[PDB]
Amino acid sequence: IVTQTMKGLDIQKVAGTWYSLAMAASDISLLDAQSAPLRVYVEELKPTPEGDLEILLQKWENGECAQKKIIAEKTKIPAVFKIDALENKVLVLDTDYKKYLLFCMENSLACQCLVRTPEVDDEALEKFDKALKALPMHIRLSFNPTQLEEQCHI
Amino acid sequence: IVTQTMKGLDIQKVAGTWYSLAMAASDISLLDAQSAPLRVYVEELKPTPEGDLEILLQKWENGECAQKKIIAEKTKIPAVFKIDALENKVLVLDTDYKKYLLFCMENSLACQCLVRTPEVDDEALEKFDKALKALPMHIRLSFNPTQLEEQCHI
Ligand SMILES: CCCCCCCCCCO
Ligand SMILES: CCCCCCCCCCO
Repeated sequence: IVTQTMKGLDIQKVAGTWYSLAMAASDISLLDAQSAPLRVYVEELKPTPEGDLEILLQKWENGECAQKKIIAEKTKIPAVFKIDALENKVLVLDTDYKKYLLFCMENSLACQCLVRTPEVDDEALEKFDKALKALPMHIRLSFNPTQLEEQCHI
Repeated sequence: IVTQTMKGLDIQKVAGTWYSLAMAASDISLLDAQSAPLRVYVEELKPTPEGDLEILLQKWENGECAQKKIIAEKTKIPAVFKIDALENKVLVLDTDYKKYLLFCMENSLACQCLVRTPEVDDEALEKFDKALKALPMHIRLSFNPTQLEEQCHI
């Protein structure tokens, strides 16, 4: 579905701290509750030497804000990674490395606007909303700076 | 794919202790390593009053044997349940409640032979192998009684 990838992506430069400022999904039930399957809060990106992408995130599971480690394996396309499951692609749509990164995960579909700091970046949200115009989204969430500094954005 | 369901299933009677004696899958990578996506060890079945099925299992994630709680929501078919994800069906193929329960999960496909006790039940494995003859499986695992009494069947 997603036909926006970052040309010339350098995966090593996305390493470090990120905040899930905004999230959108094709299906309300993917994001509606704290325990919703794609309500995931990114903490850190850890690209490996071989160019895989380790993801540290937080996810509400069985009443607690749990820490999870995901590995997204590189493909022939620098901006596309695969997670192992009962087959889920991560696409990097756009990043400036310093401030924002837009990504989508698709099997049904969820996208996030990541930012380096706990601040509302109007420029990153404009770019996120433009990228979503092309996509069939039915739920969109954004978080305030107080929530961004809390586990699972409470 | 799976066209074997238990007629007349009483979900309340599957409550309590189970052991993942054998596992099979359509794809080697679904079961090959300890961290493989469908290498899940059932601990307990907890049907709810409303006829949902809570599952307690163990799964190897990031170097540890972790405890997980899954909820499989009932459908119009008593032997079929749905898990919420980026859409996975659990089918109960066959059970005698007292000794064995055969189930499959499908989106790609994994089936298990569950038994009430840490013993190799030749009758339950015969029934499991018969149920699999109809299915496109490419990996099959079974565990010994020592492994069945260990976390993640170490
Ligand atoms: C830009 C890289 C961030 C990807 C996060 C993918 C989260 C995986 C979803 C687990 O259900
Ligand atoms: C017979 C009921 C046992 C169903 C177990 C389903 C396990 C869910 C798989 C999570 O990845």
